[PDB]
Amino acid sequence: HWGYGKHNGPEHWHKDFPIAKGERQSPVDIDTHTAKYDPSLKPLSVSYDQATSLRILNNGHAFNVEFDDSQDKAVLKGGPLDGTYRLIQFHFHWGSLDGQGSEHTVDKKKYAAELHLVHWNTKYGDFGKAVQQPDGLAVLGIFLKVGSAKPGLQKVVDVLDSIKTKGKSADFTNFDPRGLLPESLDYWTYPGSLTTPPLLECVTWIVLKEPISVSSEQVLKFRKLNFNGEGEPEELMVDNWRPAQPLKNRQIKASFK
Ligand SMILES: Cc1ncc([N+](=O)[O-])n1CCNS(N)(=O)=O
Ligand SMILES: [Zn+2]
Repeated sequence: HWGYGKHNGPEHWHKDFPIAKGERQSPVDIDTHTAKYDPSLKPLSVSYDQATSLRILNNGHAFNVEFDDSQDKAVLKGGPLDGTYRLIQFHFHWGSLDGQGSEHTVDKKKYAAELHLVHWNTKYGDFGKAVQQPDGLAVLGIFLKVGSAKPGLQKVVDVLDSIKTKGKSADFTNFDPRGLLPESLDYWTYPGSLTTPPLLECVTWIVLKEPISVSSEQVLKFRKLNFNGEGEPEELMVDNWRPAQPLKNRQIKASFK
């Protein structure tokens, strides 16, 4: 099946998922000088005060912290979005080294990791239906650089021991995603796709300009996870990022000057 190895990685995905070579694939390189300030972009509205996390899962390629999305409890609105998008889960993409790991790049610069908070458009009823729509998802991406520790990320780091391998999950209630946000909500936005198969072109990407800092110990813990299932040869979960794709006929807009 697909993965991030030499034999099933990003360069192989198009065989099972031809949309991999589509017109609006993600991630992309964000050329800061070419992105255009768009005064008509409304401020982003992140309302996570009532967020209800439920569980954390190692799915074989990343770990997802899942939320109750059966009601508007944690939503993203405003910015380039029309309507309300509900948070369903968040996960990360990281590298084997601090010099790589992010999916989006800024003027070709790669960050140590990238957090994706996935939200779906409530006008579509459920996530499964939303991904079949061009404006079905809104994914908030936040770059991670190594430096000082991120206090709000520690609870996630500490539970990873319990979901070391593919298929393992653990209760993960009362986690506050507001603790993973940088100070500024300035962002770049463009129409794109999921960065993992099925690579559906249903995402409005909102990538924050300001990265958050995590400690070397925190990211090191990410790199101890396994792509493999328990009782299988150990393959460390590292470099689970897709490289930048052709921008093609798209313009990246900036919410700031
Ligand atoms: C939203 C979604 N559908 C399928 C998967 N998956 O297979 O992991 N994801 C999560 C990773 N996709 S992403 N990077 O574009 O947010
Ligand atoms: Zn992702």
